[PDB]
Amino acid sequence: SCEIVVYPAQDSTTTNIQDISIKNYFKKYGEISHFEAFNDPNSALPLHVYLIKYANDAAKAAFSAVRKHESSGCFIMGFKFEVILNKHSILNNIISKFVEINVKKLQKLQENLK
Repeated sequence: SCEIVVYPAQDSTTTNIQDISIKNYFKKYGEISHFEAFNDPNSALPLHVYLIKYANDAAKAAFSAVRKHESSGCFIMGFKFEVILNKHSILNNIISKFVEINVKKLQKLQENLK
């Protein structure tokens, strides 16, 4: 009831926000037992998708994390992320996702070579 997954609010992104910045921001909720940032295995780009596991109110950290923000959504260096509970495997699901965003950017560079 306890890990959080953060990933970009909008399919394409330009940032080079770095882990630290994100980890901190989430620190404001809970002592962070564990924090992972994820890369596309295929191209190595950062995906800007993190698994943060908290701390009980590990769980309440977690949920507030998901929750504090829908007033405005969650911004971190004025870059907008989504944050959700890592329940039912969505972590790998968000990763997969973004791999395929990149597979698709790659697919359209590929015809750029036409």
